[PDB]
This record gives sequence, C-alpha cells and structure tokens, in this order.
Amino acid sequence: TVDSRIPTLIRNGLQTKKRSFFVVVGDHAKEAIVHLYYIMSSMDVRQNKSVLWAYKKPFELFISLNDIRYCYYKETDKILGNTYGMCILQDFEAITPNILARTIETVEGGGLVVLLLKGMTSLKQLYTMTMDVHARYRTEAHDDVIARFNERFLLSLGSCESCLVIDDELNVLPISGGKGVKPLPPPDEDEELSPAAKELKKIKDELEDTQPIGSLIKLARTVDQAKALLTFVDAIAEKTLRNTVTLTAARGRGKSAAMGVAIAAAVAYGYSNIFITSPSPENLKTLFEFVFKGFDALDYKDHADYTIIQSTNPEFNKAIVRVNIHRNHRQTIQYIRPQDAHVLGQAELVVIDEAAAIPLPLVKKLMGPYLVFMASTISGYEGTGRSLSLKLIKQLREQSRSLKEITLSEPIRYAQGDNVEKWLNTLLCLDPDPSQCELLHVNRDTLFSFHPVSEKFLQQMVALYVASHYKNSPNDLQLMSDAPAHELFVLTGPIQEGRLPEPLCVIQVSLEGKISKQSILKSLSRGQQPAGDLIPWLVSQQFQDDEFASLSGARIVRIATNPDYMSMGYGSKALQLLVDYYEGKFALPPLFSKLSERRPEKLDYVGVSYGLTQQLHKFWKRAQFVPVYLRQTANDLTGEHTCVMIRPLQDGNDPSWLGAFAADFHKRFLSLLSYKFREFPSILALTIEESANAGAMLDPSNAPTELTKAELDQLFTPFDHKRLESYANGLLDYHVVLDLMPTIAQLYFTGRLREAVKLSGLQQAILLALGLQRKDIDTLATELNLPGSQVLAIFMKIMRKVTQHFGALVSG
Amino acid sequence: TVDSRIPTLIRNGLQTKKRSFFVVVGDHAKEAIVHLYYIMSSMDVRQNKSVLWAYKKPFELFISLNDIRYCYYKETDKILGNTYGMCILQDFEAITPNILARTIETVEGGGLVVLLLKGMTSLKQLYTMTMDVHARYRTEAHDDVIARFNERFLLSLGSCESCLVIDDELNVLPISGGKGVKPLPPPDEDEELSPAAKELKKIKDELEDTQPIGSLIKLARTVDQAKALLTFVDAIAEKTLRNTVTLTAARGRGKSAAMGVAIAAAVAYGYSNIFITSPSPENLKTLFEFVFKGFDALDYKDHADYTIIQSTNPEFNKAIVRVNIHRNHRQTIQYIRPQDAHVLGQAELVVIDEAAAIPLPLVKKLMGPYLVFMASTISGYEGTGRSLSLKLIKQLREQSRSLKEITLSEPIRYAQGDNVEKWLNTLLCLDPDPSQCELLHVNRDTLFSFHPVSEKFLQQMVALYVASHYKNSPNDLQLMSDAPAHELFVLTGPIQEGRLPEPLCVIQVSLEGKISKQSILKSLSRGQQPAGDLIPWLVSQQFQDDEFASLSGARIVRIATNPDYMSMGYGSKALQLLVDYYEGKFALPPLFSKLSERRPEKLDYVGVSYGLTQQLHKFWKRAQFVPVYLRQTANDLTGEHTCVMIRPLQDGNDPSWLGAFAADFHKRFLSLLSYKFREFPSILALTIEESANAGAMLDPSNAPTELTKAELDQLFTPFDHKRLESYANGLLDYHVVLDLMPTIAQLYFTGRLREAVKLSGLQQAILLALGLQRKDIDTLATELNLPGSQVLAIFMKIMRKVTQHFGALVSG
Ligand SMILES: CC(C)(COP(=O)(O)OP(=O)(O)OC[C@H]1O[C@@H](n2cnc3c(N)ncnc32)[C@H](O)[C@H]1OP(=O)(O)O)[C@H](O)C(=O)NCCC(=O)NCCSCC(=O)CSc1ccn([C@@H]2O[C@@H](CO)[C@H](O)[C@H]2O)c(=O)n1
Ligand SMILES: CC(C)(COP(=O)(O)OP(=O)(O)OC[C@H]1O[C@@H](n2cnc3c(N)ncnc32)[C@H](O)[C@H]1OP(=O)(O)O)[C@H](O)C(=O)NCCC(=O)NCCSCC(=O)CSc1ccn([C@@H]2O[C@@H](CO)[C@H](O)[C@H]2O)c(=O)n1
Repeated sequence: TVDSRIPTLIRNGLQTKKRSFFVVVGDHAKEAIVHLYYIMSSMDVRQNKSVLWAYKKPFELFISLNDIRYCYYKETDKILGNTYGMCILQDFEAITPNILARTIETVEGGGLVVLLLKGMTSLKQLYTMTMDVHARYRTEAHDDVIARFNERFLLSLGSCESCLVIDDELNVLPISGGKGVKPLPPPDEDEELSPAAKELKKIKDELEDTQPIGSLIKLARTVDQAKALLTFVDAIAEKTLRNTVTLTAARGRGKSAAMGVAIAAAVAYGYSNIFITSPSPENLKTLFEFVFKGFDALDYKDHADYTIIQSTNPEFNKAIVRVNIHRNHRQTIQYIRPQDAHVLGQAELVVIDEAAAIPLPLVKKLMGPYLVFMASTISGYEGTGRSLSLKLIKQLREQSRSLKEITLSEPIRYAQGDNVEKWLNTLLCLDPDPSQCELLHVNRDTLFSFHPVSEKFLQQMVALYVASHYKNSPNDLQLMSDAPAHELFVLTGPIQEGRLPEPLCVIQVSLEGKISKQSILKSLSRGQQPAGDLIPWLVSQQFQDDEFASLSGARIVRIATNPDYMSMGYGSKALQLLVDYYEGKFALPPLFSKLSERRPEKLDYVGVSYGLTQQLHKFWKRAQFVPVYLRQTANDLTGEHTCVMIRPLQDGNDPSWLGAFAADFHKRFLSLLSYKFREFPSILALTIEESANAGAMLDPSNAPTELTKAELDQLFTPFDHKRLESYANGLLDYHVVLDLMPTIAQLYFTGRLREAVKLSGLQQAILLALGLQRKDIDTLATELNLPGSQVLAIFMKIMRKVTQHFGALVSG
Repeated sequence: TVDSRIPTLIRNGLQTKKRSFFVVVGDHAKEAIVHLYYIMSSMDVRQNKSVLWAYKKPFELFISLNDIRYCYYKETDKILGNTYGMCILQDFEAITPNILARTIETVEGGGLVVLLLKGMTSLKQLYTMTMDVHARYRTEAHDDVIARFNERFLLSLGSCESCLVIDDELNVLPISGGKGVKPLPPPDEDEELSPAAKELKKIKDELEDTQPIGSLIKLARTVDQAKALLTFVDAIAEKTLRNTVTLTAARGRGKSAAMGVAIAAAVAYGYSNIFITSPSPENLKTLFEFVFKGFDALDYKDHADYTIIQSTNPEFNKAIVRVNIHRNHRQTIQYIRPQDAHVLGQAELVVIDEAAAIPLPLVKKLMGPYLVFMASTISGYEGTGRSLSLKLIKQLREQSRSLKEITLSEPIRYAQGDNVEKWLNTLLCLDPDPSQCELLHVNRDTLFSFHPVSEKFLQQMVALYVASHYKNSPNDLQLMSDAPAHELFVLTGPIQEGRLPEPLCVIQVSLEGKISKQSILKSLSRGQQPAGDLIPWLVSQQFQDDEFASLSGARIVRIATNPDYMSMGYGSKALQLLVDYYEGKFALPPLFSKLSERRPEKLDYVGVSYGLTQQLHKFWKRAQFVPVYLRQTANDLTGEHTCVMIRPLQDGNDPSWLGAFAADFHKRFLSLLSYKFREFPSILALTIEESANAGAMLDPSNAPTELTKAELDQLFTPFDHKRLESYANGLLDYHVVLDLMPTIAQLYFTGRLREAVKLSGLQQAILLALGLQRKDIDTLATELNLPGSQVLAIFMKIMRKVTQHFGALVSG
C-alpha cells in the first residue's frame, strides 16, 4: 500500500493546477518514481506529458511507454521555454541553484517535481556530503569546506505544504512539510469555473469578429497576457512612432509569447522594418517560436509567404536572426546586437528584449523616433535588480514621447500562488547619520540555519545584492554559503535589543593569498592555474612576480548598499570601518559578532576586481585604492573592462611592493590607451592615470626626474623644435605637428614634464586624448561637448607652454 | 536694316530646334542683344522663356518686359538642371571653360547663345588680353604669360555653321563660321512630323491604360528616355532582387529625369526602403525634382501623403536627404554617402548616381542582394573617362546576378547633332616594342593654333587624359594652354614621314622652384602662400626648410598612357626618357621637337604629387622616386591621400639634401600610422616605409646604428624582458605583451634592429600593423586573408626572434 497523503497531494495538485514536490531517498528510487507516475496518471488523462530526466553522467516497461527526455546538467540551457509533465533530478551532488531554477520552472501545474537522493542511513549526514562544485571553492590556503547550503535545503522543506519526502518503501518522514495535508472537496466542472477563465474567454469572444487581433488573441493563455496583447495591438494599430510600451514581468509569466504575438500583429498591420535587439540571439527562441505561431494563426504558408534566415556559421547555430515577409508586402524581422543602433534609421518597430540587462547608454541609443517595445524580468530567476529597472523606467519617464507600463502576474504553467514556486524562491532567495553607524560581522554558521530571524536577515541582505545585479544568479548564494574563507560584513545603525537591525550596507570579503613560492613557479611555467584565487593569481601572471602572491590579502567580492540610501555615505563608512578592523584598530553562535570581539587576520593588502565605471572608480580611489591591472577585452554582457585595485592596508609596513606594481601599470596604461582603450572617454582615462601615478608615488625610488638637454636632444631634432615653435606661434596647421604628440604626451604623463608646466584638468584630458588615445579633433570635441575650434584653441595653449619650456631649457 | 543671315540663322535654329551662336563686339552690345531678342521672339511664340545673364561684378524696356535671371560666375553651379531661352555672357576675361560648359548647355533648342566682347580695334588683339585667371598661373620664377586659349577660341568659330560674329552695327565678319548659311525650306506641321515624335507618342499611347507606367511615361520627352523608363519599370515590376540596370549617357541627355521617374515607379510599386547613394547630395536636385514630379503625376498630395526631410544644418541646405511615404505603408527615399554601405541591410532599391565617379571598392561594397540602379556620365562635361566606365562594366559583368545596360543618345533641350554643342565639344575638347619608342616634345605655340593636324593631335592627347580622370574638367585645358612654364612631352613609336605618330604616352611637366630665400622667409612667417608652386611651397612649409625651395625642379603634373596599351611598359619608358633628357644625356614652329634638338634646363630634382595607390606607388618607386610628404586628410571625392615624391635626378651632385627630407618623413611616417593612417592596409604602409627608408639611405650620415645594452636598458625594464621571454615561450597570452609592441616596432623599423633580426614581408607587415597601426588581430587577419590563429602563430615567431636577440645582447 501507499500512505494516503501521497495520492491526496497528487490529486490536490492536479485539481488546483499546482505543482507537487516529492523527494525520494534510497537505492531504488526507480520504483518510487514509477509508483508516483502511475498514481499521477491514473487520476488525470489531460496531463500525461513528457518526463524530464536530468543526470550528470515496471520501470523497464515505464521507460518504453512514456516520452522521456534526458538532459545533462550543463545542457539545461537547452530546455528553456519547454514544458514537461514531471521533472526528475538524479544527482544531488551536482544540482547547483541555477540547475534547480532552470529545471523546476519547466513543470506544468499538477505535475511532479521529483528529486532523487542516494540511500542515506540518516538525513543528518546530508549537511556534510561532497558537492561536485565544492572542488572549485577549495584552495591551497583553505582546503576544508563546511557545507551549509544542504543544511538550509533540508530545513527549507518543512516550509512547503506541497513537499513530501519519501523513502524507497514510500513512507513519509517528519521532515516533510506537507504531512498535515488534507483532501480538497471534489470539484464541479458543470457550472463552476474560475473567474480568470471566464475573463479570458470573454476578452477572446468579444474580439473574435475583428482581425487580425481576433486570430492573434486566441494564443494568449492568461488574462494579463491578453491585456498585454491588447495594449500592444492598440499601440501598433495606432501606427504612431511616438509610442513606447514596456513589459515587466517575472520569469515564466510569458513575456516572450506576448511580445512574439505582438510582433506578428505588427507584421500583419503593415510594418516593413522590424528590429529585435537582445543581448544574445539564443534568448530569441521562444519569441520567434511564438512569432511563427502567430504567422500560422494568420493563415500564412511556410516557404511561400515567409522564409526564415538562420545564422549557422557562428556559435549560435539554432538562433534565428532574420525572417522575411513577402506576402502582404516586403517585411523583415531582423535581429541586431544592442551596439548596432546605427541601423535603426528606417526602423518602424524596435523591440528590446531584456531591456533592464542592456546597459543604459545602449538603451538610450537604441531609442529613436519610432515605436519601441521593451521587456524586463524584474523578479524570479535570471531577473534584474529593482534598482536597474527603476533607473530605466525613470529615464523613460524623463525622456517621455509616450510611455506605456504593463505588468504580468499570473503564471502560465502553474496556478498563481504555487507552493513549489514559493519554496524554490526561498531556498534560492529569488525574490541615520553615517558616522553613527557601526559594522558587525555576520556569522555564517547561523545565517544559514533556517531560523526565522536568521532567514529573515538572510533574505534582507540577499535582496539588497539582487537589485545590484544586471542578471540575478542564485549560484552566488551557494558560493557565499559553502565558501571556505568567505566572510560577510554588514553595516547597521544604532539598534537596541528586541529589534533586528536594518542592513544599510553588506560587504562580502574573501581571504586570498598565502600561496607557496614553489606552487607559484610551478604555475608560472605553464598556462594552467588553480583558479582558486583571483587577485594573487592575476598579478603573479601579469607582472611575472613570484613574491606578491605569497602575501596574505582580502578580496572584496561584493559590496552593496541599500538603493534607497545610495550616495549618502554608508558604503564609504562601511569600507573605512572594515579597513580599520583589518588594520588592528579594534581590540548556536550569535548571529552578529561586533568588530571589537573577533581577532582580525594579519593582512598585508585588500583588493577588489570590478567592472570599470567612472563613479565606481571615483569611489574606490576615494577609498585609497590604486589600480594594478585593467583588462583590454571588455565584457560582452556588460561592456566594461575588469579593473583590479589593491590597497596597502597594513600600517607600519613599507608599501613599496605595491609601488612597483602601480608604476609598472601606470606607464603601461599610458600607451595602452591605443590598445582596446581608444574608446575610453578622456576624463575617465585621465582619472585612472592620476590614480595610478598616485599609487606609484608610494615608492620613493619611483619619483620622476627632471628633463635635461642631453636627453631632450635625444628625442627631438632641431627641426622638430622649429616645427613646434612655429605651431606655437599660430603659423602652422596642427596636422603637421602630430607625430610629436606621442612624445610630448609621454613626457608629460610620465612625470618628466609634470612639474615644469602646469596644466588644468581640461588641458590634461585633451593632451592625453590627442597623444596617447590618438583621437581626432571631431571625436574629442563631441566627447567634451565643445566646438571643434575651441578644442584646438585650448590645444595651442598647451603647446605654447611646452614650447616655452623647451626653449628655456635649450637656451640655458 | 540687318544682314539677311541673322534672321535666317535664327529662323533655321527655331525651325530645326537647334541652338544659334552669336558673338557681339563693341561698347553697346545691349542694342545688339535687344535687336537679336526681338528677331528671335517675332518668329516664334512657344519659345519666349527666361533670359540668363552672367557677369563677374529699347534696352530699358527690354529689361522690364522679360524674365531675366542674373547669375554670378562663381554661382553657375546654382543653375544646374534649369533651362533658359537665351544665355548671355558679359565678361570675356572671366569665362573659364567650366563656365562655358555650365552656361551653354542650359539653352533650349532654337534659342540664342550670345557672348559679349568689349569693343576691339582689331580681333587680332584678342590673343593677348589679360585673363582674370592668368594671375593664378603666374609665379615669381615665371611671370610672363602668352595667352593661347583665346587664339584657338577665335579660330574655332570658323568651324561652326551656326556661329555668327557681329559688331555694334550688326555686321557679319569674315571670321564668322556661318556666313555661308542658307534659308531652309518652310515646314508643314499639318502632316509632316519627326519620326522620333511619332515613336514617343506611340510608346506613350500604347501604355496609357496601364498604371502606374501609363502616368509615369507621360513625363519622358525622348525615345531613349521612354525606353529607359520602360526597362526600369520592367525591372521594378519584376520585383527581383537579382536585377541590376546601369544607365550610361552624356551630360544633358536626361539620366536624372529617367532615374527619378524610375524611383517614383518603384515607390508606386510597393517598395519600402529605397536608398540613393551619390558623391554629394547637391547632385540630387533634379533627380528629386523629377521624383516629386512623378509623385504629382501619381495623384499624390503634398504634406498629406508624403513629407520631405531636408538637411539644413550642414552646408548643403537645399539638398533633399529623406522623403517619407505613408500612402498605405511606410516607404522612405534616403540619401546615404557611398561609404555608408552598412545601412543597405534592408535596402530594397539602391540607386547609385554617378557610379563611375564613385571609387571601385565603394561600388563593390554598395552592391548586395537587392535591385541596383546605376548612372554614369561617360562623355560631355563633368564626365568620366572611358577607362573607369570600362572597369566598372567589366566588374559588373564578372560579378553577374543579372546586369542590364542601357544608353541615352538624343538630348532634350536641343536637337540631336546641334551645331553649338559640336563647337563647345571641340574648343573644350569634351569628347610596338617599348624599347623602340622615342620621346618628342610637343610645341605649345602650334598645338593650339587650330591647324587640322595640330587640332587632331590635340584632341588625341586630350582624349587620352579624359579617360584617366574620375571627373572631366575642361579648366585643365586652359591651364595647359596658358601656363607660363608648362611643358608637354609625348611618347611615340617609330614613325615615318606623311603619318602623324600615335601618342602612346603623354607627360605634362611643370617647371617649379628658383624662389628667393627672402620670399621664403616672408611666407614662412605667415600662413599665406603664393600658391604658384606646389612641391617647393609644400616642402618648405612642412619641413620649415628655407633652402629647398630655392632649387630648380620639375613637377610631373599629369602622366597618362593609352588605356589599350596600359601595363605594357610605355609609361616607365617615357619617364626614363624624360629623366635622361633632364640629366643632360641628349646633346610656324614644328609641332614636334625631338629631345636631341632642344637644350634641357638645369634641374636638381623632379617631383610628383598624386593620390596614393598601391599600383601608382609601385610604379613611382620603380621609377626611383622617394616620398617626402603624405597628407593625413583623405580626399573626399577620391578617398586617397596626397603623396609627394621627389627624385634627385641630377648626377654628379650630392643627393644629401633629399636624404634629410626622406629620413624626416620616414621616422615621422612610422608612428604617424596611428594618425589618420590606421586605415592603411599593412602591405601598402610597409611598402611606403621601405621606400622612405631607401630614400633616407642616400645620406650616409642617416645610416642606422646598432643596438647596445646601455640604450636597451633605458627602454625595457628587466620585468619587461621577463614578460617578453615568457611570451616567446608560449606561456603567456599575447594581450599582456602589447605596450611593448610600439617600442619593438619602432626599434625594428627605424633600423636599429633591422640588421640583427631577419623578417620576411608578411612578418614585417604584421609587425608594422600591430606596432604602429595598433590594429586588432581580427582586423589584421581579415585584411591579410589569414585565420586569426595563424596571425598570432606567425606573430609569436617574430617575438621568438626579438627575444633571442635581446637575450644574446644582455648576456654578452
Ligand atoms: C557604490 C556603492 C559602494 C555604494 O555607494 P555609496 O553608498 O558608498 O556612496 P558614497 O557616499 O559612499 O560615495 C559616493 C561615491 O559613490 C559612487 N556611487 C554613488 N552612487 C553609485 C552607484 N549607484 N553605483 C556606483 N557608484 C556609485 C559615486 O561615484 C560617488 O558619489 P559622489 O558623486 O562623489 O557623491 C555600491 O557598490 C553600489 O552602489 N552598488 C553596488 C555596485 C556593486 O555591486 N559593487 C561595487 C564594486 S564590487 C563589484 C565586484 O566586486 C563583483 S565581483 C567580479 C565580477 C566579475 N569579474 C570578471 O567578469 C567575469 C567575466 O565572466 C569574470 O567572473 C571576471 O573576469 C570579476 O573579476 N569580479
Ligand atoms: C600608371 C601609368 C603611368 C601608366 O602605367 P604604365 O604604362 O607605365 O605601366 P608600366 O609597365 O610602365 O609599369 C607597371 C606598373 O604600372 C602600374 N600600373 C599599371 N596599370 C596601372 C593603372 N591602370 N593605374 C595606375 N598604375 C598602374 C602598376 O603598379 C605596375 O604594373 P605591374 O603589376 O608591376 O606590372 C599611367 O599613369 C596610368 O595608367 N593612368 C593615369 C594615372 C594618372 O593620371 N597619373 C599618374 C600619377 S600623376 C597624378 C597627378 O599628378 C595629378 S595632379 C594633382 C591632383 C590633385 N592634387 C591634390 O588634390 C586636390 C584636392 O582638391 C588638390 O588639387 C591637391 O591638393 C594634387 O596635389 N596634384
């Protein structure tokens, strides 16, 4: 027999269209899965869909009778947009939170999400079991790893009413969170129906006579989807290039289907050029599938009324890039990259998928005098933080021609308020005067113990980081929980007993370094790297230095503040407090440990690796950080170059080891502006150069030397001096004296000419651009918001200062 | 009374629809013009159009009764595409051939082209009268100018049967070429009609029922125009993106009108994106006027069915750049520059106006998988040489999807075979073993004497230069004729008496130099230049040298060979013969003077200024020329940088004055590749650098020195050497060692490392690109037609040679 609660839970899930969670432990989980599929199928006939099975690397009749799809863990990106009647996970040791989010959301309501666990003598051994991902966290310095993610995972089950844990013998355990489940009253489909189903069929039958909306509204499955289609069509039918409709919805709500049917409606309404801009064409799979579904519903014929152009040469073979329409009239659905805004001159409809994840300048450039459709995932898996969506909406409101804001709430595959969706959104967390504040260290042994106060505080800090993330990734939660040396610091205001403090700033610090010199030389003779550390293993490779990585240091993995309290001084105060704590200025575990009650580790430096940005760089420089490295190949999804800043926090020790690194980086950066850096704005490059020089000034031996006649004559021939003097007098065109620009720029920005001649910020920026970035006058004028004549007018005054110094130098 | 031949000629012109030429001499030409307008108007009533009057800076009733348009000589570009019933030219001293061509072609058949000459005691004083343009030819070295253009102008009249020369008293002179004119028999318009007029009305009434061709064929005025419209519409109605129709016709035949009505037909046929690519939007004035005429004939309404977008911010205010159509669907007529081929992704119809004048790579890029319309002016004023049109047609035939070739012959404003058009196409000339050949000097005193043999030979050489010219300019004829020091050299094969030799190569040499040092210093202290000379006044400004321009030199203004005999060795042989002639190797004027019968001038150098091109540079370098200067701003109409090459022809004299210039240019060019030169192909830049180094080797003191440890340690720190050695071993990514690339490239290409390490052509080109041009691996791989991996694979082998040399240098 079987426990009554298993068929009861399955029946409740089938009737209420909600998912059911089952966890099987033992060595013969196949029998349990077969018996759970038989029970699920015996009560309902309209849900017998395919079964998804995921592994890293009776029953015999069961496999040969039902459609079973096998998917690898690394191939879970291939099942995006599908829908399966029951999902199976085989290897616990491999399910990262990314895998769980990707593989659970693709189950229709009433199905079963079955997770198989290996036979265990006591569930109490789950908290210490070898993750296949733990191998990446461990390092030579820190080898042991205490698994805390599994601890919270097992405890989270008790908070889900649809989650049942069963054994090989099909017996419920007390850990199960749905042992108190009760049968629901039988339904009556003769007259009783959900109000949503009545509303949808009403909004469908009302517009059935009209075309093409009548035939393109029979594809929507939710009321919110129908309303989204209605407003999209009422903006398309308006045929006004002064309209802009944005669609923000959680993952799985059906943004792609609504936008695809809207694109089909735009095609049917007589639109010639339609452009879809997305970060990657592989995201445009379900969208184009629903565009094709709308075309089919519009009585179009394949290969006779439309041809599909698919890009096979690059990596994304399956990606659709172009669709041609030649039935009503020549129409094209072209996919362009977000950086290709130069092709939107004749754009009639530009649809920006995942507009939140697109960098803000790219979104600003993609908008024009046409009709713009926008999509954003503001919650759920792969979502965007609330801060970025708020910034985008604020920009749209400030610029607006006309902006329309619609939202989807009701999911498609499962009923609203699904229990399993609630649990997987809790386990993966997928949804005062600055001087008065104090910093506390958050203990990770209790923060992941699923205590109600601990869980509430964990959700608080997690949500803070969520907003500060162009794309949400729940793997960072596992990295934070199971890392061997990651420390979490939070900044709270003055708080009294009985009230949980409100986190205004959260700092995650990772301990790095203490790598043996033998390992350094072993790695430096090859290209392979342990990849455990970042700042040491990167400097030791870039500078070919075998002494830096043997130090002890801290990497600030993530520092985020409350978006409502940003730019008020909380982040800088938290950073200063952390630095002072690491400088030895402070002399059931409790969740919060004050900084004055734990002994800091002896650290020689603190470092950070982050995407370059003028505001971020200004903040880090104000925090006494100096650059050591700057990547040349910009990040494809972000558009920013990785920059590494290191601070010599330890006092009473010579900060000369960092002086050499800063000086080496400073001079390299000077002429690296012609290599993958030509695109940098002049002001940003000037600030980075100034910061690198300030860092290089730590070493007294790196102080610049004066310029003498003996070395000057080795650089400029007397005819070059004559040309410079002629230009300074205004008797020569600036194009003639232009190969001397690299030499003068290098002389000034390496310190030889810095003391002799005084240049302001604008003159320094123009000199840097024209000398090291090799920019034109037009580009420099546009970047600096100055007329072309004024750039040269202030450029001659730079020459009238260098020429005078050179003349006074040669004469005396 | 009036001479009978004046009303007779006017009546013949009115009846035959041919223009009439009248030249008036005296101080009261107003009376003659009034009496010629009265006579013209008294016989015909359907031609009383506006009168065009051109000046540099009875009759009273005449001005206030007829529409008179006044146009300045510098503003004659503003009357392109118009049509006037009678043209008047007031100032002889200002009518350049460009003005004559621009102002004569805008007269309808049967009108009068009246040229006013100041009262002259004897027409014999015309050959010596002060041109307002002569001031530009004269120079300090050569001041006197003998006017030969006026000489041929006066004699050319006798070859025109419709040209009458009259005085203030209206008396015909023997110089008149139409004194033997006789009255034509009166016509009969009741039944007799021209076959062309019957053919046109037949091809119109046949398609009257059909639309939109029926309403868009009533705008054509010639049979050839109607056929061009028919084939354009039959290619548009075909709606095939595998069609390409080119239209080659002389100036004034009506290419613009046919193409405009074709664009209107394409709009009416349901084309969404239509792009018109032209060298300048001001040429797209009559084309868009006829597009608008076709729209009006298609019953479109202004400001309700189409809106016109005109670019007012730039210089071309009147230029139309965009036309929007919203009749049933959004259609657009966008003007793009020829270098904007990246916007033709959705192009449904790309119409290339003046395709011959567009550089060949730009035309190759503008063509795609759509319908392409092409226009070319292969004859007449502002035309293109036959060689360029032949190259374009050959490229089209070799690439062809489908190519259609149509031609227009019959002009619009005047009858075919017009007499005045014949004369203005003669006055302005607007239409063997290599070792066995010999070079002859063509005397300019008899070449412009209008002798039949002299005129035939002048037309021969002129036609040779015409083909070698992206845009024909008849001002070069006046410059050749009236220049004070221009010498013409021609290359002919073995020829016997009684037969005029066939010119296989024509060389035009201009004598330059001998500028006083006082004038050099006077000009060098300002920006103003006499502009008489080019090579001296350019080197003396770029190099700030006060001794070069005082030499004596020759500038090869134009060297062209027969396009049928190109790349066979005639040009190089002619150049070598000219150089030997100037090196003193040869020890009713006759038209041809052998090189052994005239004393060459003592010349120190021979130079040439030309648009840079790999083939042209290779030819000049083979001719022992070395560069001295290279412009940064490429020519807008051509896309090529001006390069100046100077050869030290004189033997027995030290060529060290040029060694300094070549070395200064060579070292500057090295790092100037990052300034307006980044776009140069690697091979071309390498060849230019090699040629500049070969030129700099003339001075023994410019020989490169070895590389020593003392100077090497001043460039690379030991950590830089460690990084280079690590990269050479393949243990480091190539991105790390990239700021050392400028230093290594400069060391190798300035000669210090040239002897120590041996590099092939490909390695040298890659090193030059990556070091001095700062190109990426992808761009270099695409330019060199090699995979990206192979570029780096051969790039590491460059480093494995430099690193070994550096190690052997530091060790010992
Ligand atoms: C700025 C805050 C501190 C709070 O700012 P705060 O409260 O403190 O304001 P405050 O008064 O104190 O100072 C006033 C000053 O702040 C400035 N400011 C003001 N407002 C803002 C603002 N909104 N934003 C920014 N600055 C602002 C302003 O410039 C100035 O304002 P003023 O104009 O002077 O007044 C806080 O970070 C925040 O906002 N937002 C969170 C940003 C965040 O998340 N991390 C921050 C840096 S960490 C990134 C990592 O470390 C990630 S790991 C990683 C990832 C990938 N990769 C590579 O890429 C991968 C490729 O596959 C691969 O893995 C690897 O290769 C890698 O290596 N490592
Ligand atoms: C090449 C020929 C000698 C006959 O060639 P040739 O018969 O001799 O052939 P050959 O056997 O002897 O040698 C075999 C070698 O010839 C090569 N090759 C073979 N075939 C061709 C080919 N088709 N084309 C080219 N090379 C070819 C090949 O690379 C190789 O062939 P291989 O592959 O080695 O066998 C002849 O020129 C010709 O073709 N066509 C006429 C080109 C022409 O007209 N001038 C030539 C240079 S002058 C330009 C001025 O001087 C104009 S003034 C001015 C204008 C503006 N500006 C500035 O711009 C303005 C801005 O407003 C402003 O005014 C000012 O700032 C200024 O400063 N000055």
